[PDB]
Amino acid sequence: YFRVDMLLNKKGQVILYGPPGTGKTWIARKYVVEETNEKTPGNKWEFITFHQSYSYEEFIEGFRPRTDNEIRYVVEDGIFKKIAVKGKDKIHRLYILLTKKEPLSPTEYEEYLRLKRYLWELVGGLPKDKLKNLTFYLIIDEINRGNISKIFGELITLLEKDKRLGGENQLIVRLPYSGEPFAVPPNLYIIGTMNTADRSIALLDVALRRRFAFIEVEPRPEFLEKENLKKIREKEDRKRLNEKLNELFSKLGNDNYFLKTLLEKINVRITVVKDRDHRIGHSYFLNVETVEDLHHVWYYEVLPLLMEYFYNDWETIKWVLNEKGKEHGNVFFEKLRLTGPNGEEAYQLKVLEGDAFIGALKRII
Amino acid sequence: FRVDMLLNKKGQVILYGPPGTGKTWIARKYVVEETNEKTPGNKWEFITFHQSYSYEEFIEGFRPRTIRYVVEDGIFKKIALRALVKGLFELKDKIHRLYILLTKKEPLSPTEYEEYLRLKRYLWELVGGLPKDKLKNLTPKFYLIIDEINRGNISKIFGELITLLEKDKRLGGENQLIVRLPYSGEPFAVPPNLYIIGTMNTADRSIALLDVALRRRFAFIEVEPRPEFLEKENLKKIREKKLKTEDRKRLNEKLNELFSKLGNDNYFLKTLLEKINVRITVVKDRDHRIGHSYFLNVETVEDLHHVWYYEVLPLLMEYFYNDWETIKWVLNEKGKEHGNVFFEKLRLTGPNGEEAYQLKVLEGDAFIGALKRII
Amino acid sequence: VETVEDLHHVWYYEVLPLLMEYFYNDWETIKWVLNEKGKEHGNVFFEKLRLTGPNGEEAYQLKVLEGDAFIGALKRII
Amino acid sequence: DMLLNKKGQVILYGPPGTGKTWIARKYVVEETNEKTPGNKWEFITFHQSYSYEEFIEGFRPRTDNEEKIRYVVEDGIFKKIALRALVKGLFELEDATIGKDKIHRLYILLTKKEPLSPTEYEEYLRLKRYLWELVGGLPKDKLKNLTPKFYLIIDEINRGNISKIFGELITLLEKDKRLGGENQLIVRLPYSGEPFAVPPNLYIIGTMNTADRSIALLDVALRRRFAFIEVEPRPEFLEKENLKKIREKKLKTEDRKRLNEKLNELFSKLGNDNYFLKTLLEKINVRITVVKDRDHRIGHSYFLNVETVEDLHHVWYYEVLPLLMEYFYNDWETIKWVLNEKGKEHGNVFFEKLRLTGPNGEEAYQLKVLEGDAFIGALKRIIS
Amino acid sequence: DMLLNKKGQVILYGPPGTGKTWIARKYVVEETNEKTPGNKWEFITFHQSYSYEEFIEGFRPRTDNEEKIRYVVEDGIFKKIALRALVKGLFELEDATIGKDKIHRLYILLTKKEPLSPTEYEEYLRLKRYLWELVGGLPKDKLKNLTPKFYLIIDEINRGNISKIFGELITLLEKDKRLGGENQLIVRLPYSGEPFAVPPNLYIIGTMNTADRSIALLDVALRRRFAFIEVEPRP
Amino acid sequence: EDYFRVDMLLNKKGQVILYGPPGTGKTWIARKYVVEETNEKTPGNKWEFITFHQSYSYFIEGFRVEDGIFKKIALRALVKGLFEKDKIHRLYILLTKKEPLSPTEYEEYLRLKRYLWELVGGLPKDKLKFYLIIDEINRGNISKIFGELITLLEKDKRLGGENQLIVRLPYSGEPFAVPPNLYIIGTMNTADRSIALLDVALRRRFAFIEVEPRPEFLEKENLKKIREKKLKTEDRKRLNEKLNYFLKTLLEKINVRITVVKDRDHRIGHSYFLNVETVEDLHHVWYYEVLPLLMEYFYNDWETIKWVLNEYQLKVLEGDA
Ligand SMILES: Nc1nc2c(ncn2[C@@H]2O[C@H](COP(=O)(O)OP(=O)(O)OP(O)(O)=S)[C@@H](O)[C@H]2O)c(=O)[nH]1
Ligand SMILES: Nc1nc2c(ncn2[C@@H]2O[C@H](COP(=O)(O)OP(=O)(O)OP(O)(O)=S)[C@@H](O)[C@H]2O)c(=O)[nH]1
Ligand SMILES: Nc1nc2c(ncn2[C@@H]2O[C@H](COP(=O)(O)OP(=O)(O)OP(O)(O)=S)[C@@H](O)[C@H]2O)c(=O)[nH]1
Ligand SMILES: [Mg+2]
Ligand SMILES: [Mg+2]
Ligand SMILES: [Mg+2]
Repeated sequence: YFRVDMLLNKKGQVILYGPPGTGKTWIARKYVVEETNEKTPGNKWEFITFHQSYSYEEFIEGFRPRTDNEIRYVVEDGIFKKIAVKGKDKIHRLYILLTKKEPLSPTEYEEYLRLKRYLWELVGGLPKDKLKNLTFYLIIDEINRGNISKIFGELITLLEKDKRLGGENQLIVRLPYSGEPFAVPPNLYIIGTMNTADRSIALLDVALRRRFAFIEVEPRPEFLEKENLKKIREKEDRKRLNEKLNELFSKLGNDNYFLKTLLEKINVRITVVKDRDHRIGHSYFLNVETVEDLHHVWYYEVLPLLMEYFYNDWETIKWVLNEKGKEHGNVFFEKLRLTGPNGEEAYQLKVLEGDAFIGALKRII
Repeated sequence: FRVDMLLNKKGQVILYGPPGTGKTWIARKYVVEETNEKTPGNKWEFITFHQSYSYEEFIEGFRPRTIRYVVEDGIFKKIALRALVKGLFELKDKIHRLYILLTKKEPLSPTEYEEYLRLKRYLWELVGGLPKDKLKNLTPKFYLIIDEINRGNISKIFGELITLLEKDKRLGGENQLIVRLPYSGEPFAVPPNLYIIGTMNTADRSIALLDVALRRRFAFIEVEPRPEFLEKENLKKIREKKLKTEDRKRLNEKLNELFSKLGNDNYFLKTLLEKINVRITVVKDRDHRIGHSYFLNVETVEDLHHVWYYEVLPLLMEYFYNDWETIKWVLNEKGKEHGNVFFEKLRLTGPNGEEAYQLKVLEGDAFIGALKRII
Repeated sequence: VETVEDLHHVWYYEVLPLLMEYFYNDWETIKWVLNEKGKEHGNVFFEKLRLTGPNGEEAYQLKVLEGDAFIGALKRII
Repeated sequence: DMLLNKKGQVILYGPPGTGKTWIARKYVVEETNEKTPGNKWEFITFHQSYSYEEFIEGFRPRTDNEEKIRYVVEDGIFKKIALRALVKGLFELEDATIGKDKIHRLYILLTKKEPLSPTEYEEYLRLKRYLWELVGGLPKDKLKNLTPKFYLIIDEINRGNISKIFGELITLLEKDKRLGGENQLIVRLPYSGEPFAVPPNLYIIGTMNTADRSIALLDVALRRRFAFIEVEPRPEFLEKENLKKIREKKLKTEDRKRLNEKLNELFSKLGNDNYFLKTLLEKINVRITVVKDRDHRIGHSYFLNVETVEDLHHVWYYEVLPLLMEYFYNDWETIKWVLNEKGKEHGNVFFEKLRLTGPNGEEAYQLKVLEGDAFIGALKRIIS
Repeated sequence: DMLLNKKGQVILYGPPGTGKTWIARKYVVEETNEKTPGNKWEFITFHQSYSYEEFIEGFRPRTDNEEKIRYVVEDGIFKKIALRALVKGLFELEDATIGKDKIHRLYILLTKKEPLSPTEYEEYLRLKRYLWELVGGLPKDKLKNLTPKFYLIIDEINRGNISKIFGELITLLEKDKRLGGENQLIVRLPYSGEPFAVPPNLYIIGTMNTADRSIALLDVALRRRFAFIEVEPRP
Repeated sequence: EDYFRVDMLLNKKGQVILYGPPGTGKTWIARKYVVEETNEKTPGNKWEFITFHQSYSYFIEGFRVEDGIFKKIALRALVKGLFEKDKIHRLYILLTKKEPLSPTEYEEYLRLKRYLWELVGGLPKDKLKFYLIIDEINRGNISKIFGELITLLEKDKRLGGENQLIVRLPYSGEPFAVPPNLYIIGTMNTADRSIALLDVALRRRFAFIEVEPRPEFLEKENLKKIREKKLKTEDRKRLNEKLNYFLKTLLEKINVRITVVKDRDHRIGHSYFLNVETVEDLHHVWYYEVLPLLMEYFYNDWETIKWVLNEYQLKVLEGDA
């Protein structure tokens, strides 16, 4: 927890990077209750997932008139930047910001906007050190999936700790679309989740890495030791899963470290034949109760992902599975009975049930 | 059974494989009994992806009013809100007015535009306080079938569904999340009520599903070509169907006379498709095999001639375009030319040394003898 | 087509620009289609240029025909 | 002309110096009796920026004082041309006088309206008129083939994408697919939705370079619609009897005599050989044909403007010799051979060996200028 | 100079550092009596992103009552200069074309500054639409002897795709198929179909650099039109 | 060093090339030239670190903050010298606004180009500081960034010579003026041969005085003559606690190999030798920038690959014996 709680005020923000299967979305949804204690993410902690069709919606933008003929700048993320000083106007400002209904009361916008025009001089007439300290968190899931030079024009420079509210070298810039000039608070911190298996640098922006930190949180098989596994899933049915996972490993040969060493020996074979970002994460094995569901997640989730990885490359898939050239017997893929004119050799997918499926998983270790 | 377990455990199922296998058929067959309805519109919606879908027509986009523009909900947002408001019945006045606005297939009034826009303020305020042990069990079930899912830009279409479609991140899960949509500022989540089914073709690598993250959300079940169904006993059962009219029994002697002009080998079309598909797996990928649907409604020996010469031989001539030594190896006639063969070598020889064949329309008992020899 | 001029107009304006676009600057291949590969300086469609390239190149030229010399080039194809 | 009446359309192709565009324009002015574009005479030049929307039908944002004048499909140049012939040929039919003032007087004044006027009541009138034209556009197939002719010139057809700029026309421009043909076809258009067909009234003449193999007619099914008349470079034109014949017919201001004097001495200066220019071009052409493509041959248009010897010296050193250096860049020998000075490295040589060599051992040559009767001399050597 | 009166277009080839761009405008100023690139002596520098739409005609957004949805066809640099030369030349003419009310409106119009009025553009169209049928009915006798000569400089012509930037100018730039040649041609513009040709009093002077051979001019056909003069770096 | 030869040949060529390989003390001696005399320590104007990001619709184009963040220094390099008359002092009121401009008075903001059309032609040409350097120039395509830049910047084709040259741009014109005081060099280098001298015709605008990394920067009286610039908080003589031809037999023992068959302008920097102070940091000179940094560069070539040490499992030994 030491690298989790206060490795955030050093820089502006930080992105969680890793292959799929690593719960970066889950580990960003854990600090929302360990630091903000907001089980409902409506106030003081927001959650948006970026995608390739999001623009003029992380700032202020001219939207339609509130049920008229024909027209006002609607804000959608400055509402989380005007949300970070009371700890009557500002004291009630937060509800105007958290306006669940149409917040456009015939005059509610109006009260809100003027209150904004003062801020810029209420802080503009205020010194530095009183808000250098402050007693929020916005999560952008799949941050690489949106155009960072379109959702932010020239505004990701303003999230650094020096260019925020309470710094010596800190400024405010007039917002386009008739927005009072804006700046970012220092207590506003961004936790992002990124996928690196698609590309090692997916969002290839120079100003992204110079204002965000990166962490390569690895697939941890240590989370598959049966003892380790029960510590996740028990937090009337805390005991019904106990004999379920006990007889799971008992059919598996009473081995607690089975699914741990199955994953890491496969992932180290993928790391040789493919990139290191192509490792299989650990979430594919958390919802495993019986060997039937292990057989299901093997045959219907990770094997066609592996066949996608190596396509028509029977040798590579066989080697990663450790068939290692076995052409018959308990083999996931079995060589066909024909050989082509120029040396072509082919294999077919075989279904393995019973004890022949577990022992075929033993030869991959 | 493979489909109902995985659609309950993972929340999303993609059926993959070569064409001709029942991926689209088993999608309809699964939902016409779990809904007990043969027409979509209620508890059931069937769409089909292509490259002209968008996020704006799948979740929400700005559409003009016949008033400048308004945000209308896409097909997934209509059925996810329908699945949630149906599940909030048996778990009550205003949400009954909300369900009748979503099911209102006629267009909606401008007075009822902001009436519908006001009722989902109440619903998303409601589910933010209801505990995670009530929304997990909803007594109806909703199904959306996305046929040909790899023919559209899925990550652009599935805007916020990358985070939402996970089982524990649905409504009533251990990690239940509610995301604010960037259009209209409205909060949204997907219930555990709605189960999505996808169908895809593995033949086209151009449309291949290479997104690992999207792959984790769904469970992939492959419907393989099964030549076993082409056996006389099984093809008689596969043709014994909803057509239970006088032509039940009269179709079987047409099947009996057809195999009687094939040597009464009841495993002939099974061995024909099996020996062919294992040869396509060698010289090309496994995902270019012939599907069993090409040989289902064949009843006469002329009907097989229509299948063989007009569907699969022009398709095999496109796999191996101007590659005669490969296409005659699938038909086990590499060294055989100038005989009872599908392609006969032109007598002339190329100036620089080239040599090539011409397809011959083998008809009559000749046709069967060029098919047996493939076994 | 019904005249000998009409078949001369199909050959010299439609199919010979087609074959010279098929095998562009490939003279020994296109003369094999008319089986006149070793046959130069006659009633041929492509006559051999007397000039020869410095590093060994050889070129041809399209010859126009009319009358009884035309059909002998056609029976040469048969 | 014979191919134009039988195939319906002819693409003229060859090296650039041959007279392809000129023959096209001369033929059109003579047949139409119209020496100006418009009134049944159309000239266009295809380019990559050309589009199906521009040629046949596309949505055009036409802005007018009144709002919403835009957001209206605009028929393209070809469609306008097909219409303006169709219904002008519908202005005279034997005893099938259906309407006879609609097809003769509704939208000939609208389609050939030189003021591009979006008269919003009359624009709708255009549309109503077209639909009737189409139903009565099938009065009877037999009398369909009898109208007055119209013509369009597409220059540099290779430069544009014919497969895209021309769309449904690939099916239609075939002659029997036109109106009154043995297999008549009427097509449905995507944007406006109005039906469309080409008549035998409209003829299309195309111009094409084949020295550029990038813009080449690789569309083999598209070649079946057209007819290809290869105009080789006729060096026979550089002869004095023709050089005068093709250079004075239009102008009769007594400038013919001056040209006669100008070239009479010219030939006299050139060994009194009236074939000297012809030989230069022909020898050069055969030589170019061997070492490179035959379509990179020099055409006669470079040498038709020669009236004095000093005019021809500007043609060699500013048009012909810089063209040959682009054929063979740092390929000195091939240029040297085409001038029949293959190994010569001396005076009376266009390219001269540079003495130094690369550490890698490479060698180079230098172009040298030549002038006077002395320069006239090197030309004959290429012959030898 | 003599090559401009015969070929029409000259291209001053040479490597970088040669006096190619400088004498391109040194010869231009002394043959138009205009020190500044005003009516004549216009200057254009190509680049790799230069387009056909900027050169002849294209769709551009314009503000009519500050509404940006109005997209109207904008005439390019060449269209404007070619039109200006022709209109000034038509200033001297017989009775059919003697009346200069319309001619002066059009010429001043091209001569005008950047602003194009919502109410100015339509008058330009009326005059231009007239202008085609007037010169279409005018004989080819007076049209070859246009007195005021216009000139255009194209710098760095190797940078752009000249075969794409030149459109219909593959045809119209030859001297015998300008307005008043033996084979006079007039073409229809692509956007909305307006008639257009080049009068003989407009002359183009290019400037090429042979270092970038790969995207240097490769269209052999385009070469016949223009004349070529090598410029070696004479010290 | 080089601080006494450069200040005498500025009005001849305008821009001079003093080339060097990447990594060495080059990106500070560039910052040396702008801070020492004028001491302009403010951004936005005349003191901006500048390396382009190779993204260009690209003499000036690439529209939308309109065209470029620093696309108007060529006028301003003489405009402050051409201000000695509301016309004379209106340029500076808008350009000292670091804010986006309002649409309330847009027509008044772009109406000022009207008077100076023929005044700058009537301006005396000998009436004549600001520095904008291009970095990351040859990393991307230099032919894309070089439009009409090569002919305009030479010796006599400025305005201070006899050869007269104006500029031309579309979209409402706006021709500007050119001084010889302008400082736009651009880093000329060959760290990648794919783009290096792609425009081989570069003759009459530059020269080549090679700036090798100075080998005399390793002596005990010459190591940290340069290395004290950064110190501010009492660090001038903390390094007098551990000093009690030292390490010169490290550089020319390696950087004479860089020239023979090795590529010359892939040299290693001495900016990493900035603050060698303690006794623990004596591992980074033989095991970090000597042996592994020169190992995996030849094509499995032992001579290039095995030449790591001048002063399988990787062997371990510490440098005291
Ligand atoms: N308790 C716990 N559950 C985990 C952990 N990692 C994965 N999980 C399980 O799987 C999920 C992990 O988050 P996950 O969905 O894998 O991250 P993600 O960022 O969405 O993954 P992706 O979107 O980048 S493919 C959780 O919902 C939980 O069910 C972990 O470290 N702890
Ligand atoms: N009864 C029965 N019919 C089947 C079965 N598999 C396929 N069919 C029949 O095959 C035909 C086509 O099957 P279908 O599911 O539509 O292929 P597909 O999924 O579209 O394949 P594609 O999408 O890759 S082109 C239909 O007539 C269908 O009923 C099966 O298992 N049982
Ligand atoms: N009078 C006359 N002139 C001819 C003849 N052949 C060519 N010319 C002249 O040659 C020149 C070019 O001919 P033209 O037909 O315009 O070439 P083109 O097809 O346009 O050439 P391209 O470069 O675009 S591929 C013109 O001056 C033309 O008049 C001919 O037979 N008679
Ligand atoms: Mg995630
Ligand atoms: Mg299907
Ligand atoms: Mg032409």
